[PDB]
Amino acid sequence: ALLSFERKYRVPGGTLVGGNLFDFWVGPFYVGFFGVATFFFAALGIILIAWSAVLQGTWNPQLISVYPPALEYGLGGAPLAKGGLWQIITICATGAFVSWALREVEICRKLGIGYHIPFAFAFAILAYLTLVLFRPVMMGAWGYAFPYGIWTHLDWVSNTGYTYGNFHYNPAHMIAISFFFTNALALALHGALVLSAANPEKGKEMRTPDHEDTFFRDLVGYSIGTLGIHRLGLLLSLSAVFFSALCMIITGTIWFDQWVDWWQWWVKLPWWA
Amino acid sequence: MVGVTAFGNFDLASLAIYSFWIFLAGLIYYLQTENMREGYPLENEDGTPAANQGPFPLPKPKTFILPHGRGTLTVPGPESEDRPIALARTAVSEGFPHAPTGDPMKDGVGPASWVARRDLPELDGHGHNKIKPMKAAAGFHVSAGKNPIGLPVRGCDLEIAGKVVDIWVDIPEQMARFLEVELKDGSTRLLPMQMVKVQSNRVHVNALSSDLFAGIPTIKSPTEVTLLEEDKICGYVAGGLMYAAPKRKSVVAAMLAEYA
Amino acid sequence: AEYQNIFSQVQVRGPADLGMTEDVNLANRSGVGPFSTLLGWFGNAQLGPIYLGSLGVLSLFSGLMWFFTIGIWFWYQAGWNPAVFLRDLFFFSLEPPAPEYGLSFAAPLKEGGLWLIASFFMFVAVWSWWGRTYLRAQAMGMGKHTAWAFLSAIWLWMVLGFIRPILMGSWSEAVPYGIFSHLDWTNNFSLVHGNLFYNPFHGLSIAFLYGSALLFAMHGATILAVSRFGGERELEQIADRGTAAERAALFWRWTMGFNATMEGIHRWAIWMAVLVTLTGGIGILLSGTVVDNWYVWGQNHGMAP
Ligand code: BCL
Ligand code: BCL
Ligand code: BCL
Ligand code: BCL
Ligand SMILES: CC[C@@H]1c2cc3[nH]c4c(c3C)C(=O)[C@H](C(=O)OC)c4c3nc(cc4[nH]c(cc(n2)[C@@H]1C)c(C(C)=O)c4C)[C@@H](C)[C@@H]3CCC(=O)OC/C=C(\C)CCC[C@H](C)CCC[C@H](C)CCCC(C)C
Ligand SMILES: CC[C@H]1c2cc3[nH]c4c(c3C)C(=O)[C@H](C(=O)OC)c4c3nc(cc4[nH]c(cc(n2)[C@@H]1C)c(C(C)=O)c4C)[C@@H](C)[C@@H]3CCC(=O)OC/C=C(\C)CCC[C@@H](C)CCC[C@H](C)CCCC(C)C
Ligand SMILES: COC(C)(C)C/C=C/C(C)=C/C=C/C(C)=C/C=C/C(C)=C/C=C\C=C(C)\C=C\C=C(/C)CC/C=C(\C)CCC=C(C)C
Ligand SMILES: [Mn+2]
Repeated sequence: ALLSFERKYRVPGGTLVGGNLFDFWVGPFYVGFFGVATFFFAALGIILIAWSAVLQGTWNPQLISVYPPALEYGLGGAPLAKGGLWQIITICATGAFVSWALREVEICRKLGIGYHIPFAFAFAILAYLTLVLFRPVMMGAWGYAFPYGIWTHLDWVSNTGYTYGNFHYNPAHMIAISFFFTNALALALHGALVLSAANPEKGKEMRTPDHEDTFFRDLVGYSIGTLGIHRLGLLLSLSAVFFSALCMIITGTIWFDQWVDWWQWWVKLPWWA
Repeated sequence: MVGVTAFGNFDLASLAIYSFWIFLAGLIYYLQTENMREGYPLENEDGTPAANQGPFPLPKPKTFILPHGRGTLTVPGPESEDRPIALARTAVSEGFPHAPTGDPMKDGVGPASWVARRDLPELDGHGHNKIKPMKAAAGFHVSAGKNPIGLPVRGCDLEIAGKVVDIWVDIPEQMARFLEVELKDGSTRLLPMQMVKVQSNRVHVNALSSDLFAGIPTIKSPTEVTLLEEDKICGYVAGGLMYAAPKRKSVVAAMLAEYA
Repeated sequence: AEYQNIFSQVQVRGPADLGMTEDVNLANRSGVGPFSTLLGWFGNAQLGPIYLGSLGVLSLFSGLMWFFTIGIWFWYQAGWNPAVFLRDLFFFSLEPPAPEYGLSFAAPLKEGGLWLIASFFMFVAVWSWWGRTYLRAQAMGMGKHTAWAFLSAIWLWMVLGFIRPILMGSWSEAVPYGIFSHLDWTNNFSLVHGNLFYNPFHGLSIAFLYGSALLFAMHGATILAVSRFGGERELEQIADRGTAAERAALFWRWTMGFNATMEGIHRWAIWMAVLVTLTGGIGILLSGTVVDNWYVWGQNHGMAP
């Protein structure tokens, strides 16, 4: 905002194509080329969504959504109501995203820091895209994707989940869930680990690095220092997100019929009946 | 039954959720207040009073007592930066970028800035010093692997500012936080480990240029490196990236910054 | 390369000195474990000061026993021939009392039983491991937090296999041991309690679960980028903030228009990471007991398609 210190560091720079023009803090925010190219690319999605809604029913948050063209409706961006609104919500949306992503590189850059967050963000896009424009394009029917709707996108998850039996048994899910879980463990622990230090029992001293590094050693029989855990930070959660996407892009195609039957192979190998 | 209920379909389960959002909504409020301990107090200046504003959901303090003979600190930012900055207006609507009043790096403004910080070496568990020169400590030893000690550090242009002398390590956390550059004039200057690449053939500093090197603010003291100096070296080293390559802007791409 | 701070550039190692003597009865910390080049490439090569003490031993005893039992209870009927144990390791649960005696420890060998004995020890193990965390926190300072944060976890654990079954007046509802099978109990738990995605609590829990991967991917990300001059060292900065903090602060104040700093970043984080279990546990205590066929409840309130 005006964030006291801010004063100094508020100088020109960065900008992939917004040269010198189009880089002025609209209040607390930073309007850069992609900054606008998000807003436009975005808003034209909200309008398109907002209106598209005014032709199907109730002006309600929790009751619309967006279904793609039918199944064997071929592929080819069909009608503007029986699934084309989706393709124009998507190209619009996917774009809006990619923009905000790189926008960060801009702002990040003009402050001396390192192009590192958008990288970690490009994985979220890598995720979305898998179950919207990757898995579908594979088997042609642009329906295999998902409808943007709150209480109705949970339903896809289930209607496709059980299409394969008890998805649990499905691989990726398993190891991918492990990292999602283990993410919390990390932070939870790191979440206390410094507040514990920063704030020790009454009128005592602000327990410093060494203590962090001891406590854990003094409990788990290990501590990875101070840069160490902030490394896992991406890796753990982010690899979860990577691995998660494997969970789907594969199912369609590499293996069709019901799970619970893959893990049946180990159960049979020669020596073992 | 299908969810036992009290007064008008408001079940015991229903009671639970209204209550949850009744106090969590409050949690955000608390940690957000607690979150603005610094900065947020004074973004307004008395050249003229308040009719404009200065946000204030701001909290009631406590004090971080610093272990090392440090003292007591009250973090609610009574901030008065008493240093100078080389900057001035480029239009009257505050969001617009406002230029450096003659080159940054020499006086630090823009992406390459440092900041005042109790001019004394960093806290160790023990009263001892933290960051201490490899050439001065109980057995620390990079074994058979590329310790950059006998190879020339080199920036953008040429390798004619590169007598590497000794690594400069953090004693508790065993990490090499600094490479020492005996600049062509017997001037030892240090560089922030992350911002330099150590190829087993040379040390590449894609960060700065052959020149601009003999400027990293001297650690005016041999062993003890420290904040006013530590935030300063990294600061002026960062001055490469944006303000180094003459080319004041450019679309980018993967491999070493445009190369040559 | 290393211009992006992922794996460490150079390998400095030194005299592994024991560490902290603060109140902690030094008499139990061990000597020195092996150094490790591999783990070293990530963040810290040492084995370190494993402090085998009083109530500690007690835990691992019960835990290794909770384990041994399930092992023996695997084995005991498991067509012994240790040529299959490996094969059918997965499909191999030993479910709690099948028939309903009610919470009656007088449930035998076959017809349940297992659980009572095993479950008894796991009940201690963790609680005694909750033990450590406090005394070991008291031994220098370390507020309490790392212990208080675990309470949240131990809570759903108890709700999922202790409290709730005690409210239905039956352990069968006990999320028993084995691999493949706990994975399966979890499925029809919702498919008898009305498609769970409809429950307000399992829903907020997933939102918060997902929220944590987000916050750590952010904290972590924000740090190695800012790790050019001190971000990496968090506390000293909560006492004397250089540009690691300041610069890391602006980044968000710009992108999204509001940010945290140091103590705040982890005062946010702990909460968002703990709530995952807390909140998630509350809903699992309401299902069954105070609400059959979830969907209905929702249907009275609004939970539409
Ligand atoms: C949360 C909702 C359900 C549930 C749903 C699921 C689903 C769905 C899945 C699991 C999976 C797992 N669950 Mg579960 N699980 C539940 C409750 C539990 C409870 C308990 C209540 O006490 C336990 C102990 C487990 C334990 C486990 C693990 C066995 C396994 C990976 C967890 C993990 O890495 O932890 C976090 C990590 C750590 C503590 C670090 C160490 C990891 C340890 C704990 C386990 C490693 C196991 C394996 C990867 C390696 C064995 C190596 C040997 C050499 C063979 N679940 C509840 C009732 N669980 C997943 C799996 O793949 O299992 C096959 C899976 O797909
Ligand atoms: C494979 C996983 C599935 C999935 C499975 C589930 C399951 C399961 C659940 C949700 C739930 C939610 N999902 Mg989902 N969801 C998926 C993909 C998405 C996408 C997307 C961009 O791809 C979005 C925007 C959402 C959004 C949402 C939320 C609105 C809701 C709680 C979010 C949360 O996780 O907390 C984390 C959130 C944050 C830290 C910030 C908030 C996120 C943003 C701001 C939401 C914007 C809403 C919308 C875009 C506004 C448009 C206009 C209005 C309709 C008028 N989901 C994919 C396809 N989702 C939960 C739910 O419905 O219960 C309440 C739930 O139980
Ligand atoms: C399969 C049928 C259902 C379903 C049924 C359930 C059920 C049933 C439950 C969940 C629960 C959860 N579900 Mg679900 N869930 C479904 C679909 C989903 C989806 C999805 C994307 O589709 C998501 C993201 C989730 C997400 C979640 C989590 C938010 C949540 C808590 C898990 C956790 O973090 O760890 C869980 C935490 C623990 C197990 C903590 C205990 C740890 C202990 C103390 C460790 C002791 C170690 C021991 C002594 C020694 C062994 C280890 C040694 C190292 C060897 N569910 C489907 C529809 N879900 C749980 C809940 O109620 O939350 C709302 C739950 O019980
Ligand atoms: C319910 C029936 C089946 C099942 C079927 C499936 C299916 C089918 C899938 C999953 C998938 C997933 N399951 Mg499952 N799953 C089951 C049970 C489980 C359980 C459990 C404990 O019971 C767990 C923990 C999980 C967990 C998971 C996750 C690991 C994974 C989604 C991760 C992700 O980030 O997506 C990545 C995507 C995102 C995080 C969305 C990001 C969107 C973009 C990039 C950003 C949006 C910004 C927004 C618009 C901004 C608006 C803000 C406002 C302007 C302010 N499942 C069983 C019971 N599961 C998914 C998967 O494979 O991975 C995706 C999936 O497709
Ligand atoms: C706040 C978020 C939630 C949370 C929090 C949490 N967990 C925690 C903590 C916290 C705050 C701790 O402080 C505590 C801890 O100290 O670890 C960090 C812990 C902990 N969380 C654990 C697990 C855990 N937490 C999970 C989840 C979560 N934990 C949530 C996300 C999960 C999931 C959901 O998958 C798991 C699996 C424990 C590892 C640890 C406490 C365990 C304990 O009490 O240990 C006692 C002893 C034993 C279990 C016996 C060990 C068995 C042996 C290793 C087997 C070897 C057998 C062999 C036969 C012997 C030799 C012969 C050989 C031939 C094999
Ligand atoms: C490694 C992947 C993990 C991750 C990381 C991550 N996420 C990130 C970042 C990072 C590092 C950011 O920098 C970025 C951010 O700025 O927020 C922190 C972000 C972000 N993660 C977000 C959400 C999010 N991330 C999730 C997950 C993950 N993010 C993974 C765990 C999840 C879930 C729950 O798993 C969610 C809900 C956003 C808050 C934000 C990036 C998106 C963004 O802010 O764009 C701005 C957009 C607009 C102002 C409007 C543009 C679009 C609209 C006009 C609508 C167009 C149509 C619409 C998209 C249709 C879909 C509707 C849905 C209901 C289906
Ligand atoms: C010895 O064996 C060898 C080594 C040879 C071979 C290998 C054996 C192996 C690998 C065994 C493996 C066992 C495994 C993998 C077990 C896995 C168990 C899992 C995944 C369990 C999952 C969930 C468990 C839950 C939720 C358990 C909950 C338990 C409770 C809540 C306890 C409730 C409290 C009770 C009974 C007591 C209450 C109070 C009093 C005073 C009695
Ligand atoms: Mn941290």
